[PDB]
Amino acid sequence: LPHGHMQTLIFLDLEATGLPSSRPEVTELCLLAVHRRALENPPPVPRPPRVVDKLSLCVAPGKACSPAASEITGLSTAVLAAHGRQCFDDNLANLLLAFLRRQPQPWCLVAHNGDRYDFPLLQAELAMLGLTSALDGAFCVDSITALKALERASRKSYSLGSIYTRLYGQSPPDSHTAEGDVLALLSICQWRPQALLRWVDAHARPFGTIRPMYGVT
Amino acid sequence: LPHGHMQTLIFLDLEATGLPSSRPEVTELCLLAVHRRALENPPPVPRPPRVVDKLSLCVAPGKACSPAASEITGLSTAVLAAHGRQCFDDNLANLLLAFLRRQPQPWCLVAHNGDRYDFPLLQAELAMLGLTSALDGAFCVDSITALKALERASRKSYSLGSIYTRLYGQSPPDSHTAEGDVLALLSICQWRPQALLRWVDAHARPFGTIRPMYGVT
Repeated sequence: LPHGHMQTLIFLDLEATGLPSSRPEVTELCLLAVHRRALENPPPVPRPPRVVDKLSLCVAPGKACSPAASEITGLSTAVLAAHGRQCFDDNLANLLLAFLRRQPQPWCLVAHNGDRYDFPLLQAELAMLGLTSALDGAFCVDSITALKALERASRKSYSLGSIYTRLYGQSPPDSHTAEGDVLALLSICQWRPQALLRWVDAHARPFGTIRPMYGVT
Repeated sequence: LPHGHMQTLIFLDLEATGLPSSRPEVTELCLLAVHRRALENPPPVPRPPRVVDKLSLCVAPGKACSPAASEITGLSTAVLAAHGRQCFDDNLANLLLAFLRRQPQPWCLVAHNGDRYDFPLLQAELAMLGLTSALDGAFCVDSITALKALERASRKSYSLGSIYTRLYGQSPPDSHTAEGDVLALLSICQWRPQALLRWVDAHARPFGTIRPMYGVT
């Protein structure tokens, strides 16, 4: 194991104003911290663990949401401003780090398509604030890569809804809201928990090696 | 209005090791921040607003949970320790304040039986850390007093489950978990949202006037 056994899996999802090439900005985020103990034990959807830490926040972006983004997430810059949401700032970064500091280390962020979207976007927002190494103590894995390895070890789509529906026979409840996507990802990761933990431990990647989607590197 | 219109209602619930006379310690907490805009519009349960901030955390108490507490909340000091939960510390207090700083002011904490339990207990945990004025910028109301005034304005129990069942014809889903109790309280406060906001604005009480359940005053 490159960095030992991960103690806490922090399932993560970011919603934003658009796609990577549009220089997107976070509109919503959810972090759900689950200790390794909770993952050490047609079918029914597994129940979430009793002991979990959860953080869900809406963020006012510095730009307009694309029509597709508002259609998908139900959020817009006007709606976020009507609720007095604040931009991505130092206080938000301090909040995220304080949330992670509640969790036993090593931390491992888990996000669906995180290597291409969630992780670079989070690094980009931190880079704009000059907090380039704020979350360097954490590790991260992409659950798309994880679930591909698990299912193939025993063509399919490996989107969040495709895997969820393929395993449990129904679509996840609250699709394309940060918390709903995190809870659906947790349910899928509870399918084969021990096999997931083995894969996460072997593929845990330092968050500092994640290049930001934009901004200084 | 004593302190103007409240901008953000932060629904709050604390779970602990026991009753006030036992010097209880927090085992779980949930904060759900809802801007006033979201409350400005047999019956079905109202849907929660799209734009909400949520924080749910489990806390390792410095003592054992009473059998009744573990029976009710599903938590115990051993279970919390098995998941590596940390005690109520400076980092947790910084986290709570950073969460509130995401919300437009004035802040108004809302808790069922908060005047007798949730508010004094939170003040007690902060007082043990010497952070006696950490949340002094916030206001607070007890939703038991609020819902009594609303229903009487048009003998009943005014417990969370009694009001919820009386209004919506069923019991709340996740009873006696911090997040479940907060979501049930939100649904009840959405019954007559405009009347609730009028009552909250007139009865908003500075959190600094809340005496701690124990510790230095």
